[PDB]
Amino acid sequence: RRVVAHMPGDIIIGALFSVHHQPTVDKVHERKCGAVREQYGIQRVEAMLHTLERINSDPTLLPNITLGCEIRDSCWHSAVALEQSIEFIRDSLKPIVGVIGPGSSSVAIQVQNLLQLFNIPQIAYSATSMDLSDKTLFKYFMRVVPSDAQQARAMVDIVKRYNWTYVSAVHTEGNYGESGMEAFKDMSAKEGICIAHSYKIYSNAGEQSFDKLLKKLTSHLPKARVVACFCEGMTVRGLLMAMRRLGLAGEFLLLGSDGWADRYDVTDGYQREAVGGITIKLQSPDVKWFDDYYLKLRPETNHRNPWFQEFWQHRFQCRLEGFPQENSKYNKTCNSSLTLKTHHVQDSKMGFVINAIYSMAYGLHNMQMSAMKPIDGRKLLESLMKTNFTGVSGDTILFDENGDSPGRYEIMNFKEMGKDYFDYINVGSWDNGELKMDDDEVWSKKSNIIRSVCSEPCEKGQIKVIRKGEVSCCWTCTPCKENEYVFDEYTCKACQLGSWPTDDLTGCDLIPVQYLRWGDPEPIAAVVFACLGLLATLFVTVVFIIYRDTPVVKSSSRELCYIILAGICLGYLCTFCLIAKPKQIYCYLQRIGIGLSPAMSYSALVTKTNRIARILRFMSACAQLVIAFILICIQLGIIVALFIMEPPDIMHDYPSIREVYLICNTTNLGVVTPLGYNGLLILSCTFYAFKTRNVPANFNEAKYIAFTMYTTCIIWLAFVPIYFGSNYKIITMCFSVSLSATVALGCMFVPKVYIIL
Amino acid sequence: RRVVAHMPGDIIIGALFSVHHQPTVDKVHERKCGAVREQYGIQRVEAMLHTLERINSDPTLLPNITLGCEIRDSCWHSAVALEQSIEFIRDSLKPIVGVIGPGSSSVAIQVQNLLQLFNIPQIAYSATSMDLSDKTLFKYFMRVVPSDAQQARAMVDIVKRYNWTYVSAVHTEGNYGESGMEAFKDMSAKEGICIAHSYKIYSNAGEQSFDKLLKKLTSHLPKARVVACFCEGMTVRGLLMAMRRLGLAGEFLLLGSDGWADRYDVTDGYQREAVGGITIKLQSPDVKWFDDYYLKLRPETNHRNPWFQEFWQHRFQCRLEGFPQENSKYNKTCNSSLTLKTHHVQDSKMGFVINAIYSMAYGLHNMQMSLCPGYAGLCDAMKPIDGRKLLESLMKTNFTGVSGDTILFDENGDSPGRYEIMNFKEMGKDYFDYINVGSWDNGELKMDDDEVWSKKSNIIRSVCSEPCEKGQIKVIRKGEVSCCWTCTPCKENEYVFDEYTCKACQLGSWPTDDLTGCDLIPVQYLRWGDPEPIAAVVFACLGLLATLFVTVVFIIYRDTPVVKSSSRELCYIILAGICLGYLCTFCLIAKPKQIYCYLQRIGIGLSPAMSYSALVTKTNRIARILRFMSACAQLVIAFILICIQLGIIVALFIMEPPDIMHDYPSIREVYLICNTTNLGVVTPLGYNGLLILSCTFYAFKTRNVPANFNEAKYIAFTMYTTCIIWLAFVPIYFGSNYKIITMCFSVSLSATVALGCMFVPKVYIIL
Amino acid sequence: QVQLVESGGGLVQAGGSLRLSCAASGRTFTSYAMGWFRQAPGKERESVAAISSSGGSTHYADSVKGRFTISRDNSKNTVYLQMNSLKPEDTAVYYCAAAMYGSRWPDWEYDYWGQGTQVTVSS
Amino acid sequence: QVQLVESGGGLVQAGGSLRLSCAASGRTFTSYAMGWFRQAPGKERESVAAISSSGGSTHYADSVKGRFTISRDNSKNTVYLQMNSLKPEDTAVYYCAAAMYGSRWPDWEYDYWGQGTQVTVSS
Ligand SMILES: N[C@@H](Cn1oc(=O)[nH]c1=O)C(=O)O
Ligand SMILES: N[C@@H](Cn1oc(=O)[nH]c1=O)C(=O)O
Repeated sequence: RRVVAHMPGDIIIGALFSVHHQPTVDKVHERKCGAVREQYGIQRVEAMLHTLERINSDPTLLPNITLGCEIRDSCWHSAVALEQSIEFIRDSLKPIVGVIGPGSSSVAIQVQNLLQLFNIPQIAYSATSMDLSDKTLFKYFMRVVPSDAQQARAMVDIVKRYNWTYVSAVHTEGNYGESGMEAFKDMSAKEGICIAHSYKIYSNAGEQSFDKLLKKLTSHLPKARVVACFCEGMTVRGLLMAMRRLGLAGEFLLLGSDGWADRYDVTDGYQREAVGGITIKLQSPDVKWFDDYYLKLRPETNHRNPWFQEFWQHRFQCRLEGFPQENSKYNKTCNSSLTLKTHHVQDSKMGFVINAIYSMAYGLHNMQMSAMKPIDGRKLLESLMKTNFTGVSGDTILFDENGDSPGRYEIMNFKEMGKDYFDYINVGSWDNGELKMDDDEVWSKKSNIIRSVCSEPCEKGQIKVIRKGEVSCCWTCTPCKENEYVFDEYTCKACQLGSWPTDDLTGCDLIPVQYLRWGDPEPIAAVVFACLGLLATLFVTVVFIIYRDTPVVKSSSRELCYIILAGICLGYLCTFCLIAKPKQIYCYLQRIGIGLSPAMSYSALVTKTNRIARILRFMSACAQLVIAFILICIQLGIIVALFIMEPPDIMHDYPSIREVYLICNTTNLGVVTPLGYNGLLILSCTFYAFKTRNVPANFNEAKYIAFTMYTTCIIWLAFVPIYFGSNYKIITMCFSVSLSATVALGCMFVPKVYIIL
Repeated sequence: RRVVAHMPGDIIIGALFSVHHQPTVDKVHERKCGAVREQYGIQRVEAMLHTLERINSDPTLLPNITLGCEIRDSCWHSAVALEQSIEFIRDSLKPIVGVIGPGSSSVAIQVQNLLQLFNIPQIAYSATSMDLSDKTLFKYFMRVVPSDAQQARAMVDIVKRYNWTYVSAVHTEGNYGESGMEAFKDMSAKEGICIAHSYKIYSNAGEQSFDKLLKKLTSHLPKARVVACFCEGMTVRGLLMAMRRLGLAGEFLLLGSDGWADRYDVTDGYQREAVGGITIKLQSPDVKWFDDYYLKLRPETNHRNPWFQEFWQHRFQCRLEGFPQENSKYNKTCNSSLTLKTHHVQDSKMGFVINAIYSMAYGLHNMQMSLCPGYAGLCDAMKPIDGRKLLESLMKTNFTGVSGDTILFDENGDSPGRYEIMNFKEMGKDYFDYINVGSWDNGELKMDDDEVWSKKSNIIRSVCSEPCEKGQIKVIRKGEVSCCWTCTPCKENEYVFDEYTCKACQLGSWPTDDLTGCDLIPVQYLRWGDPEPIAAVVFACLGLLATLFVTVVFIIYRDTPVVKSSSRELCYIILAGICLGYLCTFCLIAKPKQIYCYLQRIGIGLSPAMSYSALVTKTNRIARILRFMSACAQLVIAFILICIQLGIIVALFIMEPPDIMHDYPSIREVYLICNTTNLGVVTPLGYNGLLILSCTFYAFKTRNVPANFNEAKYIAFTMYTTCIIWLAFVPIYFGSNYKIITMCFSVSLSATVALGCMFVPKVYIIL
Repeated sequence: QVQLVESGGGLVQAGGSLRLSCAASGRTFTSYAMGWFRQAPGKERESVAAISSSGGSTHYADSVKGRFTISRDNSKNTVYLQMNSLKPEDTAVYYCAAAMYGSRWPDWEYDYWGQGTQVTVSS
Repeated sequence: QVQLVESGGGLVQAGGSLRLSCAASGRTFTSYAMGWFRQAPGKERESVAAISSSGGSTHYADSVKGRFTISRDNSKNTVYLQMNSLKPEDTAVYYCAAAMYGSRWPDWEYDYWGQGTQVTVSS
């Protein structure tokens, strides 16, 4: 049998406040509580007493009706609260009309389970569990505070800010911690937050349990520097004590919920182990008349609080000499000048308690304005879900379909202001999905905590991210090759031929085809050689034209000389036009000239040699030259066969991925046949010259003819392997044909130049 | 309001059985229970009544003391059991000594707090949650069944046995389902099993919720077709209803807990939707003396069970006309020959109930023997009965159960047990039954795989990806999970360290057939069989034979009646140079050995240069005459000229010592080449080119001069041919990539041309 | 336990009508079927009528069939017996009884009995 | 409601000793301080001794300092007063009172009182 704080009236309202600390882990079976609490127990009890005394003096709220109270101790424990709530319903087996409290989610669940069987409404002021919002299971429960889904959302928003992506997680065994951490994990999963590890611990566990918890937390220490705590106050205090014991300080950053926020109880004697933490607090202003009433209380004049003298002695650490509740464990007596205004800190949830009391009173008042000696619980419930009044802070209190009220959040930062002076600073707020938090007061300089990450970024280059499998946020980086582009963040793709990845490594741009022949020195030298040969051919043609009378040239056919000069000019033109452009007409002309010039020259030489071969039979000596023309036409037919073989073309050839060129079509076996034909013609003329090599001549043309034939044969025999030699094969034939034409020119009409001079 | 069954005695024991179904989702606030239950609700009431009646007539057990009871209804719901327990405690505000039940973990937890507030021990028989063994919270709780950690271990063993490494999960909402599923998740994650997704649902939910759950379950097909159900009987039944409603029977396999073990009521009318499922149950035989008492009960002679007349009508679907509990709704009247022997199926959990009832009696017996030693009855030292002493005596209990085994509690109040594995299948034409196909005990699992499958159509072991682990392929994890992957081929010159990497190797090595690293590249040097070296060897041997023949001819004709114009020693030197050139050509590719390459370089430097310089001196000797120092000694000076070239060769050894090393022009093939500096070869080439220019100029100076043997006539042709062949061979060296046989052919052709155009007239004249 | 109290009886003339009411204490009245008995002076008790635990089915004796009626009100928690065309041979003391564990009527194993009410019918 | 019953009074001679016992029915006896009063026939009521709720703090009136001794037993819920060296002026009626929410002794207000017992001391 514990004591109870009762005040008489017409309607009795119950209340459950935790005046005492919960029983120690080794005394939970006896159900004996610990020391006295000031901000929770005594402050809340006096708040309820004075709130009812103030309500039943207002002539507008419930006139001609006196309100009564029955305040009991819940001790922050479920068994104690349940056994005290059984006392509320003993008469049902002046009845209690409603219950205000408690302030913990699991205790509230047990109390609600007991109470809803007797139709008793219950309005809580500090229980913010999500699962308490199910009206199918918890039908008579209401609260003037929002659920902690928005608080988990605020925590997720804060960790999204500052770019923390390898946080660790801790919560407290119960119903607040489990639901809050489940919501936090679910909200964080659809992002890149990648919780390192998750733990849980009881609030009244021993020192060894907290030591083991800290030893496990320090495993991820180098990277997971931030711990998201959804714990109560005593869990945080135990964490700080364990940090002090293990010589650890300043190696962690702790995020806290409303269990910790703005409470000096937890960060006392261990301020240095908790500097830098960030906490989320429910927004609520101070109450003035509560301070006015509270700071004047004295132990010898307060005759309605059974727990007041004990609290006075506990707070002032003295013993009241003659008082009935005098204890002798303190060695100094209580002075007469001890006042309650010294080091006064008001509880940060007085407004919610007073609002719950006013909600109950307004519900009763609205129910009365409608035969009422047995108060009906169900009726009262349907009169409490429609409450809409003005709170003590000027705001409007009203309930929704789920029986809870809206609210905002402040964000506090524990730091060191002066020297050996610590305090909580307001550094922002969270409201209705919007976070307004300033960064000048948290990490004033560029001393932002090294972010909780486990892998440095890899981008702006041919580098990949490969996930080992354990966590999607921990990865190793591997390079890509020189001809690959970043397709996805995790893969490189190699493009097709002729395409090279850009500097941005986003795609291949199909690099342009390279060709520069005019600027190259070897084609310039070839052009100079061709122009010199053309000038010489023009000069000799002009000389022959001027001397068309031919006093001694008449031995050689003038038409034969003209044909030879035309062939030399055609060869020079072919050499000039071999470089040209990759256009189809240019390659067609190149092929035509290559197949035309040497064959015509060799046919003319063969006819010239054969004209002197018959004489040591002849059909037509003068007309045989015409037959020579037909022979040339034969080679043209061979050229026609090439057009039957394959049409002219110009396509891109790729020696390598780095460089791709453009070259006109040229059949490897096609060019051989004209070469074989002119080689056979050269063999025939060499044989004919060797047959009559030693015969005399009027101008000694026999000696020059054999030398010319031998030189041309040697030149062709040397040039043939060159064609199948170097890879480019673009200027070897030009030089070969130019040299052959020059040799023919010279070793053909040098004696004519000697004679004419 | 609610009815209570009772028999009187000196000691009163409570009991919470679910005689009615839990209130539906629309009646939870009013707390209006559903229809009666037979196995879970009414067999247990009669079992307790008969067990107490049997104990009361046993002189050995609790002599001279009578046992009463107070049986109430919990309806498988927390609120109803809470208010009945409120009645129990209000009876002590004959007191209740202990409570037997309930049968669910959440309801047991709710009742236990109220019971422990008033010091009342509680013994359960089917609450197998593994968080009820925390004696710090649930101090007054004992049970005769093991916790469901062993059940999670058994389920993990079953999924391990058949290589099901991609499964879905579902559990009913509550303490039992959530605790069991989290234990199973931890065990499977440790052992390598894989979960596509996790779902939960209430057992009293509507049809729409189960339809949505089934749609979400079937959205993961066909990769995950095995479902781990840690649910209750009604959740599995609702899943069967949803499958029949949608028309998706045969696309799943379902694993069962003790919630669905052998209960035929879940598989009624929906047996086709449930064939092939595997369930795990506690091991307990059938009590024989319960059936004899139960099968003879009639509604008109049962005067202690309040729910028996209604049950009779519910089971037989007829109206008991004239009876007080008539319930005139059924259109057919109840026959007088209806019997309970028809379609009898005893509850598969009766032994646990009876053992839980016997535990309290044995604890009371021990407590009385301790408190009142010689007195037979309730002495003044045991009035009233204390709860702490009864809890102390109940934790030391040890006796023999109905099945013959030994029942005793451990430090947490639990008891040991075994597990059976049942398979639901079709044994004929529209006849389905549960078949035992294995057991689990003490961590050992023994199953019968021939009965479960009996074919090659074992369901495809649910996996997310086929195994792409062959050596030439690496594995990429997309990012969703380490469970599904995409396999991509490793490159041609790259091997693998692990299954997810593809690393190349340096040049000169190739990966093995199994891609377990790069060993080496074999090099090729067997050019002997190639046709080109064979033709070169044939040409060299023909040239050597010709040189030997002409040398022998000159030696035999050493008198030189007309050859005396040319020096015999000079001709011998020319022949020696030709022979040295032929020897070089024959040994051009003798071997990569350093000595071989040294000999090749020395010969190439010496032979053609020496022979050509000798020819130059011969041509210049007849050039002085249209002064002379020493005609006879000049040839000796010519020898010094040859030595000059030797010094040039020495300079090469000063430049860089040649060696043989491996050269790789491509990754595919690596060759072995002797060292040959590009700039080194130029200098001897430049020297012999200058000599060629000098001799060509000298020959052109006296090209048209007469000669006794037309020697000057053939000198110009030789010089022109040598110049032409050298000018043709110069670009060839800087041409093809191999550059190993072109110079041999060039020097051999030059030597042959010089040989011919040098002494063809001598051969012609000598015949 | 449950206490049964009868009311409504008294002096009446032949050919009149009457209504008797039996009221039960407790709160589990809906689980008990009810029956009415009458005993004339110099004779023994006789069954008259009965009703099951939830209405639905009512049984009447032969001597009162047709001119008697019985009903119950679970909400009002009381049972009514209506009489019509009374006869001089109906003067008796009437009792109201509750049964839970019976057999086919009139074998019902009653366990709660009432005080009774005297009804005199004169010509 | 805590109730108090007194015992031990009677007639005794001077120079002897006596013991008075006050027993409280109802729990929460450990939260109420206790006090003993005496009243002579004709005179007013005075205070004698008092003890705190948890014991270990006893106050005695100056007229009986050194003679009496007050103690309590919370296990059996009984407060004892031992009288030594009794004198004829101590003959009076004695009362037992329970106090809570008081001030420095004897400025307590007592929620309950007792019947009292008569103690006579004769020469
Ligand atoms: N939201 C918390 C409230 N709360 O937790 C503490 O430890 N102090 C406090 O006010 C809960 O649900 O219990
Ligand atoms: N072990 C189960 C017991 N149980 O649940 C059912 O649905 N049937 C049944 O026997 C539990 O923990 O409640």
